[PDB]
Amino acid sequence: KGEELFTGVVPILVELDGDVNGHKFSVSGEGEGDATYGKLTLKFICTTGKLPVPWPTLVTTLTYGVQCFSRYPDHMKQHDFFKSAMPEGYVQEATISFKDDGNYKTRAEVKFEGDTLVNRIELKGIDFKEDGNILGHKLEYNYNSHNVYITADKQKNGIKANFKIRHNIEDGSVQLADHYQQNTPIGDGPVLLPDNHYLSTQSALSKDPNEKRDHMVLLEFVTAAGI
Repeated sequence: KGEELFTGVVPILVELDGDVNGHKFSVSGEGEGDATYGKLTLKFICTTGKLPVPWPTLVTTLTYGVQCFSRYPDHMKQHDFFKSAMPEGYVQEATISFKDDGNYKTRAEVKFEGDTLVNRIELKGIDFKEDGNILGHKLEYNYNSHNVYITADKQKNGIKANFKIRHNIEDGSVQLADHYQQNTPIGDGPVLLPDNHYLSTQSALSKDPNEKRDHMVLLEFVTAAGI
């Protein structure tokens, strides 16, 4: 059973390759997750130089693959798809539509590489406005608390996730970002197909005072609820 691999602290590696309106970039993430408390401590670094998009627009993409660290209460343990697909893992597909702007289409794979949870991501962003909230860097360096609504897809032997992200613009306004996530297992083994529920997410963004590269330090708490 996959949940037995998450009883303690597990090291995490996130590698992202992106392209938004022709602007190519790479992000490397390192940290750890402790599913017993739904705790994620991560540090993401843009290894290609300056990030052409604001850091908050990438939080869901960079934390999507680590939803296996969500704290599922004991009474909800039969509803944990994420941990059940482990060690073999799952393929991730997401479409992030920014209101009155472009979209991000992501393809990722999350699995165990030894005793390390790895998330390899490819991001493709198109039709973004030059002086928009994204390419114009008009978004505040913060992240609002939200829910990730999960539904099962028995035909694909996986799950779906739907939620709205409201990014805070510097003028006090809001930039809506609708998310549609789809997860399909890599392995042939049995996975847990859940009833409708949600993941309550709280995220705190910060900077490392001694780090000179474009980066993002993240403290995140994810908890399953609804059942």
